[PDB]
Amino acid sequence: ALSDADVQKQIKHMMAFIEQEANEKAEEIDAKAEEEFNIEKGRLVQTQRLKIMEYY
Amino acid sequence: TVPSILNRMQTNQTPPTYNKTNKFTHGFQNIVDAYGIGTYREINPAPYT
Repeated sequence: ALSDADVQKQIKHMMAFIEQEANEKAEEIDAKAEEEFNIEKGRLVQTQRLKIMEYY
Repeated sequence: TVPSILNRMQTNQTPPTYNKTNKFTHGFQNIVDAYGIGTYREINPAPYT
């Protein structure tokens, strides 16, 4: 059907589409942020670890 | 999977004129078009010409 309610139904489908795109983008960048925290914190901790091994 | 949509709308632009011309009447339709195409749904002089 092509009523205004059907236009809203298709607009809700497109809202789900934009929600999919935006959620994918946000969680992708946020999970990459978590991995970057992991590796950068690991690199700083690795500097500290190398200091600790030199000392010990 | 999710489909497309075709939408109607309230329109302010003027409709064009179309005639579903056929092989035999094309020349006459052109003859009457030579002096200005008829407005939307006014009587066509082509079938009488």
